Amino acid sequence: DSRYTKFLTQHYDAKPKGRDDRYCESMMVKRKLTSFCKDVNTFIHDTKNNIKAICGKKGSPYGRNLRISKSHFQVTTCTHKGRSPRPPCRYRASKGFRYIIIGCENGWPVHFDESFIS
Amino acid sequence: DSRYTKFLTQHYDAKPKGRDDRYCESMMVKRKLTSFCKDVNTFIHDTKNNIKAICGKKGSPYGRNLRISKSHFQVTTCTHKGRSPRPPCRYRASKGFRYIIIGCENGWPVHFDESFIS
Ligand SMILES: [Zn+2]
Ligand SMILES: [Zn+2]
Repeated sequence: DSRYTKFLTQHYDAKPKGRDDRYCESMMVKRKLTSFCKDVNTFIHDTKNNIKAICGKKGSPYGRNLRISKSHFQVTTCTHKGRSPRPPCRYRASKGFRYIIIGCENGWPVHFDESFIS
Repeated sequence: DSRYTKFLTQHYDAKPKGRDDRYCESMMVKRKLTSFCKDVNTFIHDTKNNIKAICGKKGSPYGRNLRISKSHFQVTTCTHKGRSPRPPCRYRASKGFRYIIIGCENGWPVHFDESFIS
């Protein structure tokens, strides 16, 4: 599954190396998100099985093509902190344990909604 | 100023047409931010003079190359709400009146920091 694999590349990191700003700066490069300095990207620290389950009965519909998780997930959200959109890109990390919203297609996670949840 | 003009294209809208989801969807296209569905982008509803002043004495240093405004600004933050990164792109709007963080170069606004402020 192409879109599922792309989602994993962008958002899945089961054993994160530190969850700090350096982690974000390294991972944004390693996962190919710095062609321009992408402003927001969240890495999820949990199993692929648990993330995928959000697209089934362990998620709730959250408007068209979105599902919100019924369970909290450990996450690290990387946000751009520089003045230039050209790499190298500087990031701040924000750790969280919260419900997450994902875009689903035919039972598979294909996107991560990066908007604010409170 | 090329980078200043780019900033204005991306972030300046003095008389916004409605500040709702449709506003976001229209403006993200009009301001050329939907080649892929950019996940977050804020439009500022104030004068160019007031925004620029953030890069001077009406801002405070907020870490390298960033300044936080001393005054609140009316803003509409557009966030992607779809499962696909390919246009057409669907958005939600979030209106705010808050301090804003911008990236400055030689006294000119050149970037908008899209991270969470509380
Ligand atoms: Zn940026
Ligand atoms: Zn998106």
